[PDB]
Amino acid sequence: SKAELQSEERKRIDELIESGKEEGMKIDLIDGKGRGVIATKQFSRGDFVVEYHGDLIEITDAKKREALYAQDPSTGCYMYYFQYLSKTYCVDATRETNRLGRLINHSKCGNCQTKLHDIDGVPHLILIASRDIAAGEELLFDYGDRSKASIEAHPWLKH
Amino acid sequence: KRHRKVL
Ligand SMILES: Nc1ncnc2c1ncn2[C@@H]1O[C@H](CSCC[C@H](N)C(=O)O)[C@@H](O)[C@H]1O
Repeated sequence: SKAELQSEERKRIDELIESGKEEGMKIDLIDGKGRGVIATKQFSRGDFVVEYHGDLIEITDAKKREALYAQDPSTGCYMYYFQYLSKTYCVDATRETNRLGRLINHSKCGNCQTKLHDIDGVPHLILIASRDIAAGEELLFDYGDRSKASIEAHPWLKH
Repeated sequence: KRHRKVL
């Protein structure tokens, strides 16, 4: 039944969010990208891959932080914006951690899709396999920034 | 010049 399956699916995902378990992945160096994350096991279409884990903040704090980050070229670009219940939030993963979602590179034709996953009105950004993923693949998803200012500075956004 | 990520 759609009901029992929706329940089972929620329990798998929530279990994984909470454990912060990030099995099946490793960091590699990728020519022209810096670090990236390689799958070490197969993932099936629809599987939880990893959370995009960082600091969950609202719009005012996000703006404050960007202004600060821009004053430093070495910072890098780890803020992930979304809409939730008519408000803008951001998962800011700028701080170096051992979490892997923040190291995944961009492709418009990647193998992960980001989903908003509500746990009791607290939003989480999760990456789900958009297709079966072979061990050895680079994990990739669409960063989603299509703006002229960004694609000019960072031309790999076009691909 | 920075880029972002957007859902
Ligand atoms: N397709 C792509 N081509 C080139 N650089 C990419 C890329 N996707 C992501 N990047 C790089 O990764 C940055 C986002 S953070 C992702 C992890 C980063 N590669 C690191 O080593 O820390 C981008 O600003 C860009 O520098």
